[PDB]
Amino acid sequence: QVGVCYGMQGNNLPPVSEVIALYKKSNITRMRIYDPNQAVLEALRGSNIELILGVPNSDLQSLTNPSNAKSWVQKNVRGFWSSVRFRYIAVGNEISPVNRGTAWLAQFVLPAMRNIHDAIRSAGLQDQIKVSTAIDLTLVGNSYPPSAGAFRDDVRSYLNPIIRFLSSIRSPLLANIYPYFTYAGNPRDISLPYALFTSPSVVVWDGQRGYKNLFDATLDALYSALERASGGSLEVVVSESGWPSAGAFAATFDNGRTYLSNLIQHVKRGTPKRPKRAIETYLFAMFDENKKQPEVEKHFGLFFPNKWQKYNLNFS
Ligand SMILES: *[C@@H]1O[C@H](CO)[C@@H](O)[C@H](O[C@@H]2O[C@@H](C)[C@@H](O)[C@@H](O)[C@@H]2O)[C@H]1NC(C)=O
Repeated sequence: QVGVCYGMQGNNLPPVSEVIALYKKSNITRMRIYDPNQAVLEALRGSNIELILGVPNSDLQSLTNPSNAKSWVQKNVRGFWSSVRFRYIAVGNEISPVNRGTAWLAQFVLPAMRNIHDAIRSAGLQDQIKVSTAIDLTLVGNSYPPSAGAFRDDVRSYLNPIIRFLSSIRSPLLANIYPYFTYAGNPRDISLPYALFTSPSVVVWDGQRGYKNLFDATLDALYSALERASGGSLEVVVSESGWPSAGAFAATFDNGRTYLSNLIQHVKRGTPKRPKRAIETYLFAMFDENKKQPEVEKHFGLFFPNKWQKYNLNFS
């Protein structure tokens, strides 16, 4: 089953308690949060909703201290494990050692991951709670054709031991993946149906592999890059994917409804490189978030604030 990201950065959202109810009501069995919000954590008790618990980028430095990590795991994980189904801990989100926004944080990521995993393991929860980190694909330097997928050379020192770490504890890699932003940036070379899963014929030939949609192309490029960096047995969890209903080029209700309905159907199976297994996917995001910048970042909601679905999606 597909999951949905619960961002809370709006001034008009239902109270936490109602959002959980609305998850249960809609039969959404997986949730991703971006910080260990106590109210949300308390509201998920007995919910049977599988959780991605996020470590905020702002707390990464602090958690490179083992004792600090131990207490974080105690307060935000062990304090709720009776009643909250932790599935992954996302230590950091979209960190890159070469992007201006997060470069000064790259140092902190693996140590935080190690301390958190150690604490989790000390509590004996390591076969239940998988420690990982959530990337964006700015780290992928080349992705066309997908078989040529490779990480940017200037991030290998960062990525290599993290890949290695994930292998030793059998964690997946978490990836935020948005065919929308790719398309919006280059509508000249990328066709809308390709981005929307509506292409009847193959669009890209990669030897014996036919790519019908941008998502498959993009994911498989990631897999190829992992393979070149000795992470060829890692599973990828798609930890965000969404299409905005307004606010910018190609951000439309119709595009939105198509992408998300087709995505939900697509991920029951895999990609041309890994065709069998379902792709675990977290849709971004539950509600529009009117406090975010820029404009387009206010329209990824699946639901209006009156709790009515934009698109009438079946999550079962
Ligand atoms: C919520 O989603 C899951 C899939 O992730 C469905 O299996 C649920 O259906 C219920 O559980 C299955 C095992 C079967 O018993 C079916 O009869 C149930 O409806 C789904 N829940 C609902 C209420 O649709």
